Amino acid sequence: IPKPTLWAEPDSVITQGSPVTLSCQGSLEAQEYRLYREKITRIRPELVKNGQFHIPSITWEHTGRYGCQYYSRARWSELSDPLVLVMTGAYPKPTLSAQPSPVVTSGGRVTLQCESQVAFGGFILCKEQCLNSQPHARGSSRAIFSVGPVSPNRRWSHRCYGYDLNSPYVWSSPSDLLELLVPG
Repeated sequence: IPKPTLWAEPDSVITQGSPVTLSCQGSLEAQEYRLYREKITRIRPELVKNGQFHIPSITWEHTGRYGCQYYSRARWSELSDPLVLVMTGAYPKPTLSAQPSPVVTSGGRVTLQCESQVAFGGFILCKEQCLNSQPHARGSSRAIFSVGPVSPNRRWSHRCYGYDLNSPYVWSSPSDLLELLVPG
């Protein structure tokens, strides 16, 4: 009856040609699990062991939006909330900078800019929680993101990525980390 939960361990953002487990968690009385991917495709039965889909080496093809259901008490459950599985590392890293400065006054805001030598369809900023930038169908070499208000009691560590609009779950190698200083 109750919709299952679908999660990824370590995370749902995975560095490339690497591995991760997708876990569909339903009733203890589940008789069968089915896992689907939209880029629906069905993840082969032999791959899903008790609702667990452990992955060997990720790829353009494994990235995308997953949902799972299980059967119990003569019903298929509803589909789980979608789990978005992203692979990183497919393109050269962009550069991440703070405009005007990564030193930010407590309660203030800053703009972080992601810039690339090769044009990308869009950019992603993640706090180490990711945000994408406006799409450009012809592509752009930079995106900007507003961050804050920043507090002195939290860490503000970000990386950015580029991606192609036709494969949005496949991202560049991450930019170098950028951390903000809130002076105290």
